[PDB]
Amino acid sequence: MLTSVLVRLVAWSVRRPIWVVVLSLVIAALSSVYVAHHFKINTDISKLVENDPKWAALGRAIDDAFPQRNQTILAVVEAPAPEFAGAAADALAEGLRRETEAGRIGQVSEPAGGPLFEHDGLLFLPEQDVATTTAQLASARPLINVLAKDPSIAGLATTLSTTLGVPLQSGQVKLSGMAKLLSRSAATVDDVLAGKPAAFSWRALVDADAAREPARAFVTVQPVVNYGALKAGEQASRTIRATAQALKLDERFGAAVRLTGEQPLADEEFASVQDGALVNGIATLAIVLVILWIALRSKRMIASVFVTLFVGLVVTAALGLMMVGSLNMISVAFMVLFVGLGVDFAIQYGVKYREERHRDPNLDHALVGAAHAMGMPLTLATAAVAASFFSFLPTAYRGVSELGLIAGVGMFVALFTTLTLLPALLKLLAPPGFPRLAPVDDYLDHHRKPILIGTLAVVIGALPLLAHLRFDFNPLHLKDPRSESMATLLALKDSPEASVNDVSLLAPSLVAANAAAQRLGALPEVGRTTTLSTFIPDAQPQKLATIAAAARGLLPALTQPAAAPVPDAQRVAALKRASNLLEYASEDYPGPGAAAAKHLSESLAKLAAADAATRERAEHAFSVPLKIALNQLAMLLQPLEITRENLPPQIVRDWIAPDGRALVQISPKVVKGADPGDDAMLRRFAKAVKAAEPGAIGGPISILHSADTIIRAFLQAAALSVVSITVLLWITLRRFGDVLRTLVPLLVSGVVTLELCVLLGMPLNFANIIALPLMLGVGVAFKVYFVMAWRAGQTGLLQSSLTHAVLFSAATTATAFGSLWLSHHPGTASMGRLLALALSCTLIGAVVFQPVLM
Repeated sequence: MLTSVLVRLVAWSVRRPIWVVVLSLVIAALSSVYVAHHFKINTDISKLVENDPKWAALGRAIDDAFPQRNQTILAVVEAPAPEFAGAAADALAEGLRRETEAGRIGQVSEPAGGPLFEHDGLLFLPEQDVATTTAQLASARPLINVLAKDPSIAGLATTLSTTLGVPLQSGQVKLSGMAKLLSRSAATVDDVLAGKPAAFSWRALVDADAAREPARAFVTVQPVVNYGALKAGEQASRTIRATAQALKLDERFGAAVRLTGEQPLADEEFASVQDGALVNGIATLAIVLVILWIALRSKRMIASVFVTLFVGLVVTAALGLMMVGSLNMISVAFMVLFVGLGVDFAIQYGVKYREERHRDPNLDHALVGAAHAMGMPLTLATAAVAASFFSFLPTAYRGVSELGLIAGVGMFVALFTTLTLLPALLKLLAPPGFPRLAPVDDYLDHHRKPILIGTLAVVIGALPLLAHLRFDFNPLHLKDPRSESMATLLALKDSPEASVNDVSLLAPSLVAANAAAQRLGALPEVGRTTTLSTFIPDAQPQKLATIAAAARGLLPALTQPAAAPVPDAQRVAALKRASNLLEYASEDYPGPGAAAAKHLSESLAKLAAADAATRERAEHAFSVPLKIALNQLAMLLQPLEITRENLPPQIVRDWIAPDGRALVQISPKVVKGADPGDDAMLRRFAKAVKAAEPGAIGGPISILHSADTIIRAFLQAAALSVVSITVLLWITLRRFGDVLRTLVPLLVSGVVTLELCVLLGMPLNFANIIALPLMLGVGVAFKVYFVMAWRAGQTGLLQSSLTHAVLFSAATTATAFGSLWLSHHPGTASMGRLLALALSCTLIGAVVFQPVLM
């Protein structure tokens, strides 16, 4: 039988000398050589969830048709003013173009609008709005003339004083008509006095009020073609920041460049998972050391068990890397999982050898007897754990599949080690408790029996409170929101320029693509759909005629150059006269916004006191954006017509490049008050679009098929785990009464675990779904330990009981789960906390249900 075969194998290994130990040393050495030969850490996010051939048959079309989009990098510049943002964007674009021309990194693409888009930045609005804006600008011809001709801060103050003296007090213009401008200028001037980097905006006044304080301009670029052995993107991701810092945008424009995309997400994830490894390692080493010292007090044993743990670790790592050369950021937890789980066999053997020492005076006979004694329990625990881990193998989830393979092979290797190597190293180095717990020892075990009528009675009505659980169908949440790489994405949620929530759809032609865009816009929950045709303005002649009629009246008042700055003392006198006028106004002209007039008076009375260089700073912050905005309005006011034969090659290369006809990027409908911070409407949008047109796969919003796949895989894996564990128990406990005993409490404890997870409100996710079968196997192992431990009597678990070994194993597993909890990574922090809660509930569920285990 299994017991006889195993004791014969261990006794035949004993009949082999230290030869076994030196052979284990050589095998561990070559296994470590193989490990260091191929570590190969991978962090792919689309591999750990397999997809059916149908969705892959469209992902491959996405890849083959449009290569410059699946791996692109998006750069974001942030300036306190839109003009500075646009200037920084254009400078970064020309710099990256000069960088690419030499053949170092890929070509750049400017999404906010290319040369024709910037020259024609007025044809993309309805005729009414552009007509009103042009008429408004034409009405303001004298003011824009007297403003642009003297853009100096001194000249600006002078023209403000001259337009504040006679016009206001005349009776044609009220203070409140410009009080908004006055208050904004007062705030900017006060900021300049504070020395902080300030910037005034002239585009937020007359053109449009849709100018927010996080003024962002976006530029994208696809990474290097990877000529040789370059990392394919890291060089460019560094050169972007290098050229940005070299171009000196912090002072010339006062901005900040950011970078984001799947590649920097991967890099920051690599960094986050690697930095929280040394602390986790020292923590698990410390906890296993202290639990081994409290389990056994001897240097002749603890060292040997440490050697067994280390050799088990290295051999399981070698075999795992031999199976698959990747850890996928999820299977990397085996490094701590082995240390936290496989030490149970060693602790069990050590406690039983201590009991044998108390019993058997000899050491060889005591060791072989302790080996033959834990023959069936140890192997059954190993089988249960390995089955619970291998149940996830026939699923679509790849990450958990690899994790289960690694953990099962590691459990087999740990059994082999504890059986063969540990007794040899014991022979070669042949070597009460807690006298305090009496009060609870009296009356906390003798009330374990009515717990059956208390907890079961309070748990029945807890079934309706189980369905209040959500499921995170988007992996982006558990991606360390503290890093900038996705903090930029989180802040980008308001800007609709770069649509991170878009979907895609190909077509057999451009007209078919337009028809699909129309029939998908007919759905009341889509919003807007874009294609190559949407970059073609509708009515060219009328718009061009209106803008030409505005230009023929506005142009001659913009190109005229200014004069030179007068000396400084005259500027002080000008600001003094401006202060006097503004003070007289705010003192004898009270009304709605006279407080703004007093604020400007105070700002202009504190500005011109004794400082010199800060006034040049104020000039840099006032006149430069003014000239930028004026040049922009001048360029944008004499546009051309946009035709497909005149469209830039970059746009047509990004929308319909190949004979693989155009794609139609589709965004989700957004309404005021329903910001994209709501996953329910995104899921409904995805389902609606998928029902309308099936080929609309690829969008980060239509990733619900991944969640469906992983939930089906987890369901089938849990079913297979339960079936395998019960068939093992029944092939070992033939009369089904014992398997009912060993099982029913474990299912009850799993129900309790799910109920606690729903009460706390934490949802299950991609890497937080393995707790149920793992803890089921662990509890089954504990119950099959107990079915042999208390055979002599049902004594409480106090004062170094016969189950103190199992208690120490539980404590070690719990502390290892708590160490895996603190990992500075949500994808593992959630896993750790759920593992800890599951252990905490299933332990008492398998212990206090003693009438249903023996």
